Amino acid sequence: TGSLEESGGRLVTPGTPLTLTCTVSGIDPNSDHMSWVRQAPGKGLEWIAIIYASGTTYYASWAKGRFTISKTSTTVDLRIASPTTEDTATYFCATYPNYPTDNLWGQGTLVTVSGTQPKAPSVFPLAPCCSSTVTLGCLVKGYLPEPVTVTWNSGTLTNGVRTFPSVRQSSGLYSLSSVVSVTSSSQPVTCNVAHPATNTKVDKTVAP
Amino acid sequence: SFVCFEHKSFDISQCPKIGGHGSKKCTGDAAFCSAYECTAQYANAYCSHANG
Amino acid sequence: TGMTQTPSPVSAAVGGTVTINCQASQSVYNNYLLSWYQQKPGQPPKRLIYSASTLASGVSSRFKGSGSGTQFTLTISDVQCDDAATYYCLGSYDGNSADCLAFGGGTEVVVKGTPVAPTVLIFPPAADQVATGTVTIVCVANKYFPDVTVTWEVDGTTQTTGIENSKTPQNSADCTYNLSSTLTLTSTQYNSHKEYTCKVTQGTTSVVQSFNRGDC
Repeated sequence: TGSLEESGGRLVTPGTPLTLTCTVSGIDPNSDHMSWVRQAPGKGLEWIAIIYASGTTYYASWAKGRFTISKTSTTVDLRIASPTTEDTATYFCATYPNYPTDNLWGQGTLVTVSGTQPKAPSVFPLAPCCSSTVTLGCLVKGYLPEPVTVTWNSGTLTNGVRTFPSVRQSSGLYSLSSVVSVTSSSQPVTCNVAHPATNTKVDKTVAP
Repeated sequence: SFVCFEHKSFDISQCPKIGGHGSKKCTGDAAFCSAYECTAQYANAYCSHANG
Repeated sequence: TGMTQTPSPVSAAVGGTVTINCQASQSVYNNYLLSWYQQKPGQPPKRLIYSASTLASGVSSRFKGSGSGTQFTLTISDVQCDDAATYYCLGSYDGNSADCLAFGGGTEVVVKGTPVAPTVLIFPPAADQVATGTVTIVCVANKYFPDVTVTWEVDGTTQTTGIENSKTPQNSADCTYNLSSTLTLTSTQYNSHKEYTCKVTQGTTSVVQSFNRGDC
């Protein structure tokens, strides 16, 4: 019955103040102690701050003075006063970890702090050089910020799909590939690449 | 001190103090809530001021 | 002030038992206010244990927590492919004197299932790539365990630059990896050489895919 949902993550330039919001559902206004936690790409979980039911707040020693935690009857907010590139991370909200009730976490909201301007990806087909079964794909290159979404045939094609984690280039842009294994009776497969940050959608059809 | 009623003597140190830590959800009367967090939803225990 | 976990990776054979250690420089508040978490890629962490040893609802009895004060252990028995993940302890301390809550640095579990040699595919760049100035060749290694190393060769010369690798997380049924290795060159660089080769080695044994530029 209870759940949490973070919002407000986006790409900003360093020093741009940013407020993130945790919307609480199915949980009473003053019956839990809510924390914000972050995780930079490839790094561990870092606790940032807590707001108790009483309204009492604490911050990690590194976080004090840079972050403000607050609450309403239905939300918990985190203000990041002066972000740096080191603040790039997924930000999660979570209930109090020592209570015997279910410890709820949201899916997280992704904050990106960078000088580099947002860029839509270029999408290129992957086909073997020109069989009963074949592997085809899409190379999604040169985007910022994460994420992109990749589906095949509008989500109807899910068997034998493999999408690789993104890699950050030296440039500061991201690239990934998705591949799918299909049979000869398959009509050419279409990868649907979407980049919410630029409100961009690319459909690329791929054939042997 | 306090008298504690447990839903299934009770160890009140399991109730977080205000801005404190603990393993049980506790709620209570006005005196209890002056010193302890009061979290009524799914509470494990209710604690009230002991007269006498 | 310092929470140290077992260094990564911990390698556990299927059906085996693994221990992950968490050590705190100070005792946790009330000695047992320590919780454990599992995190799989792309997901928030899931609580396994609280009060040092109490199993959270929904969680398999294969997970057990023990310890008190400064020393805690998570044990995973009958280790399955699905246990491939990063595991974290979370300590509680007086917020006036220290961090209110503190995570250990995390410990990755790699599950050793049945060995399997990779198959390799190579994908020549789409024709529309070359006009952009940058060319990107993709090599893929499918459904393999244990780890592989990738080497790229152009006309027999081993490439030392412009190579990026990305590995999927261990499959939760069979423990296998998939890898994508990408070779990025300029169009003139790409148009200088004929043969593009990707060589995937697993221990002693090697699997190769090649294509000749502008040939099919």
